[PDB]
Amino acid sequence: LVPSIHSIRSPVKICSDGTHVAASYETGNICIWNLTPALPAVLHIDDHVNKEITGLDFFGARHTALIVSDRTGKVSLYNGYQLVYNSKKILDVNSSKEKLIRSKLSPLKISTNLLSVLTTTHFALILLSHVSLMFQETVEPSVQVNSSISWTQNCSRVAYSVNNKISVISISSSDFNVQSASHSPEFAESILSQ
Repeated sequence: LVPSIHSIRSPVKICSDGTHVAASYETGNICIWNLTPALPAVLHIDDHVNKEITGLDFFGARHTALIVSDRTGKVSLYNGYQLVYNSKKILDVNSSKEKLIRSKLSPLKISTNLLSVLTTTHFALILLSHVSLMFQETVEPSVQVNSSISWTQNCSRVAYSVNNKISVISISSSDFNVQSASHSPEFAESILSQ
């Protein structure tokens, strides 16, 4: 993934269908390759360039739509119109001492659209599948970066560990209802990372 081709000078920074490859350029750019000749480029994205890139991942079967997370753009809506991905901002949460740490494709009947926003002042999750909020818990405002968040493959619970602290909230997949939550005790050492 790069025959008159050359390696990409940009350093490396969730297509469930397995038909494309996404490369995260270190300059806030994203490259798409059609997935021993290299895979030809399919698209280039520079919206996240000159800005923080919290995370990104393909929208499952909706390969045309691309989910991209930024500490400034925050909630958006991207659709693939060889479909060019055009995105319109939905809501920005860069202010009020809130910054998006990371976000990618959710766990994978209810469509997978519950997206979590890891904000330092208060973490939350908006359950888009009108669009509502899955939950909102006031996180420690010290950050406002040993923070990470993931969702179980069963889509029944999602954990999040920040510094020497952790908390797991269990939410139903098909019903899209938060079953319960529990904040784990503070660890003796900072959590570097399932």
